[PDB]
Amino acid sequence: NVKDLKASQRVCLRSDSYMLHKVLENKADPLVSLMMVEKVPDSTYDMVGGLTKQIKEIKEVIELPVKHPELFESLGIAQPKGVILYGPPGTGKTLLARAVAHHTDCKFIRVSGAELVQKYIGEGSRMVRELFVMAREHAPSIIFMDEIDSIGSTRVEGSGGGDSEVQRTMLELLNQLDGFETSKNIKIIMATNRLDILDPALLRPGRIDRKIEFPPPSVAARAEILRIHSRKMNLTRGINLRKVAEKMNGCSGADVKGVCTEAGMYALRERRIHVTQEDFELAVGKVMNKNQET
Amino acid sequence: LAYAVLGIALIALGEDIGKEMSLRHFGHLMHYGNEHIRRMVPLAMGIVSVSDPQMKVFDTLTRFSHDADLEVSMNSIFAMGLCGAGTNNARLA
Amino acid sequence: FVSNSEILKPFEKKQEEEKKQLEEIRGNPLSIGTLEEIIDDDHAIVTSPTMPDYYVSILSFVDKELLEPGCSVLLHHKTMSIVGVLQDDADPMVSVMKMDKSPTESYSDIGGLESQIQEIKESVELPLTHPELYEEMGIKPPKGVILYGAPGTGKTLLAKAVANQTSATFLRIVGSELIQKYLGDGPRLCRQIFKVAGENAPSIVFIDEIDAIGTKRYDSNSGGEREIQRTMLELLNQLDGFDDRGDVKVIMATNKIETLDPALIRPGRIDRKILFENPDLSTKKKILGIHTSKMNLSEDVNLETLVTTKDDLSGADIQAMCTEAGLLALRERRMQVTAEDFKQAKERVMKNKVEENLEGLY
Amino acid sequence: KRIQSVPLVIGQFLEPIDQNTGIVSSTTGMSYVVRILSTLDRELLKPSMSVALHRHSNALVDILPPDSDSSISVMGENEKPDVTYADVGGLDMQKQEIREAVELPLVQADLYEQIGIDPPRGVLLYGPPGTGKTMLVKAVANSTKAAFIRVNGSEFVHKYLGEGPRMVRDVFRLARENAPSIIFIDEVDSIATKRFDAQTGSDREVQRILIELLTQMDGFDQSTNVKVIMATNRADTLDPALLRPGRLDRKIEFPSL
Amino acid sequence: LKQTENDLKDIEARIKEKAGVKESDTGLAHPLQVARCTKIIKGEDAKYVINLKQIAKFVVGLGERVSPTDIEEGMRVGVDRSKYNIELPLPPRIDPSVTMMTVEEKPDVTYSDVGGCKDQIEKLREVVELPLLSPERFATLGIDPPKGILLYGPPGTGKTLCARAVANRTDATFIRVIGSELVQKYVGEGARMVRELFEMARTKKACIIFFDEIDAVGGARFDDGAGGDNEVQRTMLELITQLDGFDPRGNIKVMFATNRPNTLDPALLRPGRIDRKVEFSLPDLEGRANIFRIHSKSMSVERGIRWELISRLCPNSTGAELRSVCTEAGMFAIRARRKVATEKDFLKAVDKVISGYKK
Repeated sequence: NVKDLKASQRVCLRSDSYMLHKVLENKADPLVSLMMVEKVPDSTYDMVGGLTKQIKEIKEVIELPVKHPELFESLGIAQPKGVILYGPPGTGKTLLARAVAHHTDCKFIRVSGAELVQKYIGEGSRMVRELFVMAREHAPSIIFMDEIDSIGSTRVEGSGGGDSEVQRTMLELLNQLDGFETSKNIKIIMATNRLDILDPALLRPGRIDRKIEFPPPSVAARAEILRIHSRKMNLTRGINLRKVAEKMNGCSGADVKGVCTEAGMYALRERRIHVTQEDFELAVGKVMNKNQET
Repeated sequence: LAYAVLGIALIALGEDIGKEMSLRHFGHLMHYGNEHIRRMVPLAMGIVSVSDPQMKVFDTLTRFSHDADLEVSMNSIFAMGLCGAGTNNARLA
Repeated sequence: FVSNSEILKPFEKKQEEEKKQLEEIRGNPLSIGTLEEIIDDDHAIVTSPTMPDYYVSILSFVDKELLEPGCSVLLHHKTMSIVGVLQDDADPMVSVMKMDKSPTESYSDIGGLESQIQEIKESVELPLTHPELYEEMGIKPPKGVILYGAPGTGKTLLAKAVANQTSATFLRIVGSELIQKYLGDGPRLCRQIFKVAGENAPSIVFIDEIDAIGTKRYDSNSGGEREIQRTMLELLNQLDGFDDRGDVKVIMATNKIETLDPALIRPGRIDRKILFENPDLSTKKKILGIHTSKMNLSEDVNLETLVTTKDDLSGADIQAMCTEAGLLALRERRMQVTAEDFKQAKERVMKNKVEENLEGLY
Repeated sequence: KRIQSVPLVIGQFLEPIDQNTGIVSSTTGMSYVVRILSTLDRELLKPSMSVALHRHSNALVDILPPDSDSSISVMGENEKPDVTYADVGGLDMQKQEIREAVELPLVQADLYEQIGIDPPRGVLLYGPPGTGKTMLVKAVANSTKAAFIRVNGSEFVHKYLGEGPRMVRDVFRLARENAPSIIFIDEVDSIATKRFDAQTGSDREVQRILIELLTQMDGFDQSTNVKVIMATNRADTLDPALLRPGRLDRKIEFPSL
Repeated sequence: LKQTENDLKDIEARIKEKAGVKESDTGLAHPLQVARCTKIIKGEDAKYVINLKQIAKFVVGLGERVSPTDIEEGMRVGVDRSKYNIELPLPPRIDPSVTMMTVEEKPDVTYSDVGGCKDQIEKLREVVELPLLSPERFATLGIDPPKGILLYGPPGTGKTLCARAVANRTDATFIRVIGSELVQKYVGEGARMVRELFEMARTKKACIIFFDEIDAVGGARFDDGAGGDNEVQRTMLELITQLDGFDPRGNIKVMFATNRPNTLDPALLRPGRIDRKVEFSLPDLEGRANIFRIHSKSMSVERGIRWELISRLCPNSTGAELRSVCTEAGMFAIRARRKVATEKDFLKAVDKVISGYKK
């Protein structure tokens, strides 16, 4: 029947009779042009932990709206348009985005800004317009903009105004959502540690309303991050994570993940079936050596 | 029958949705044939659209003006003059 | 049933006869295609998407004076005869246009900016409302207008409000993103915009934050100067090329207008360059009044008191304040919003605007 | 039996829709919905596999070992490649670096997993090739006694829709089957230096080949017995999906000093 | 009514069409860029078999064929871009373009000014108007009328409006090519468009080809390429060649538009490219007055206007600015709700327009 058929349905039609005999599944094209879904993320607040100041702030800006929309409306506060995270590089800027997405149980959608840089008439323009349509179907979502961020957790990508032009479009679209629709279920995440990727629309109220600070790790914090990474794998059981942590100073969340992986090569050479505390001290010594560079 | 559809304007007094339902409704009337029905529709539309003006009703009536059915053109133009009343001229010019 | 059936059976009968006769000839699989051109030998050359192309006969479903090139038509198996005509598909306001159909806000909700509102009106709202002055006189209403102010503060508000009042599709273009940095992308993007707008008139081409093709150069060289200049020139030529009294209306937008050339504005089409003045005291009361409606608050709040100490502050400030005050209540685990909260939000925003020391505050 | 016999067209199975029915894409450009045999429907049925198709029948004739070919020239397999520790001595840092990254998961997947650290699945090598680097790569393959599959990475670069996606798919599959193995991507910078800033347009055809490589690369190698080694004329940046953890996790430098 | 008559037309059309399809089926079967009759059973050489394609070839040197009248077959048919040629079964038109441009037959904008553009109009009149009205005059003298005109000062000065107006009077086509769009970055594409525009131009002769902006394309050539002056010069140098290379003068007109005068090359200036330089730059006080007087005739007005006074407030203008003063003056009146225009309004519109133009 015609209500099984729909626009953009993929169907099997007889080459014999030209009769649409069954329906498969619907197809799409931006979802395979470097945009992607990642359901139920594996990041937690304990992952890049020691985020306390941020935790309460981020919960109210993102999580409460999503969890309870009616409440925001009636209270007298419209939902925040964007959050920009600003603080030291290489922390867990990306990680945080995924963590929040998981918590509310919303779809994490990773957008490569530049990819959204086709050199044909409009094909790029097309994908940008479709990015919003898709996410409106897929609501709720965290739309995380990759390539505006310098992080050692993944990689520093982006150059030029080629992700500043894209960064602008995201902010217009939030106006547009409060605008004719009068909805908002879709929150857009900036992360940056860089001044040569900003906008003047970024600096403007009614266009982006929250600037939430990302702390530096500390000796207490490093222990929390380290603890998670060592208990996703096999380790000695008398361990003092606190001891290790005091030895790292200066060292971001991404470094706490590097310490474990460098410690592991030591374990692996000496043909152990677990890592030990020892490996971790030596690993902290290795990272400190790099920071001090001549 | 002519009077039944005329009656529906008066029944649709004080009823918010129903005024909206008219726009669905006159759609139904186009499907149904018969000279009695073709004659009645400019009048049905005219009465509703001077106790609740409808841009859709004006848009339809312009087309009825240039109709090859004689009785329909007749009723459309008198009707159209009914909608433009309340002013001299407007879009009516 | 039976009452219906007596009118029904012949009314059914004339449509069915036409239909029958069509379907037999029209028998599937018939390829859909595009008319390339309609020829001097009364043929049409067609571009078939199956790769041949042909000189084709027409069966007058609707006539050739009612048919134009690039229209979609349905073509026979080999000779590609036009068996029936089709309606066009994939109109491209879903690819170069972000659409805001019947957008929100109005003139009453920011009122107190009333003198500027009449100005904007006179080019856009008013010709629709009263054609007659414009017609009789014989001079045209300005095609295009430029708004300068700031996003979420007054520029955007005026644009939502006016567009909705005229019931035209507000079609939002990102100026900077046109910005595509390779020789082929922009001038087409621009052409494709203007085309679709005029077709499906009256329509608003809203060009948001054009700052980057706001240069003019005396000489053009290379790709690095010429790209920019090609995009600028394309806007200028389309305006200069056609004239429209409101098949296409333009709102151009920029923060300040001192970054637009006066030879890109083009007097005599764009005659209005309309300013942004700050909300004054009456307006603040109003802007507030609208934003306090949506609220659940305490009765110790005095809308009046907070307006009076605010020194001539932007509509943005007023929005911001409400949004800020709700947060101070939400954190404290409550849904009531006391006066003290509004006041703290007011003190913070008022300081930042009024910071400009040793050259403003000498 | 005789009805379903040579000559034959080659296709690929995309997915099973329902019972006794499957979708294939044949290599020509014509896609068919076909039947599968009832004795091929259970216990030999993979969701994507290489198939033998009849050209009148429109039925599953045979299931093929995955190595179905392309109109691009075939890639090179070299069991025991002949460069095997030629240049040595004074490459002390680069020899040690390779050794713990590349050799150990092939001989023992199982120790990495038991520690619970991720094995390197992909490694990126940067610095010149053909001056001490290549020699080592080849030598490791030979010493671990894995097949060297030299895979021409600037040769996707075919100018047609997808022959090229079909070929990558065949190669990752065939590597896991013929484990231990090295897929060695000569110049990965050809099919993955694109859009970082809306420069390096004209790379729309490699975008499909890229997605296909990521789904095969990350979705296997969970314990690691098959290594991917990436090679670049000096260095080139890559599109963000390769570079993140779970793929190119070791990033190995050839010393300036 | 409207419905029965539409069906009656379908029925009639259709029967003729069904018969005609079957006849087309039995034989197993104008613009065109190669001919391609993909079979040819009917029809050096004494019979046609012509099919111009990479993948195969059928070649016959001899066209004509008044019986059967050739054509038919796998249909694209006529003259070839290789010159084997369907010569004269169903109208060829010399390699005729399938690549379009915007045609505006009779552009409608009649005579915006006729006073205060007095000399500039008169220049157009000699070159364009009179040679269509009488070709014999020109012939008898033995002169050939200016091939190309350059129009300077800013564009949209009412430069467009005037050009269009003479085109209406003569019933001639505006052929618009916009310089900026041509710009591709793919090998040879722009120059290819230029050749087909002139082939098409010769067919359509009595036409004003409007080339928008020479600041856009052909802006330099002193670089010796750069990637973005290299396609752009390629297009440009090709376009000149065509012009001195001959297209008919006194029919085909090319009109150039430019905002700024630093783009021009010695190649561009020369005859057979530009012959005329028409001003639309800065007019006189007497002149500004005439253009004001002219736009306000159509308008109602209430008394007390002297054009001279309005003119006085302009220290320098362009035609664009003048058009803005009358139209802006009308707007102050409509806000107050008025049909008439006043001396006060005109003054108010001068002050606004000039001051914005500054900087």
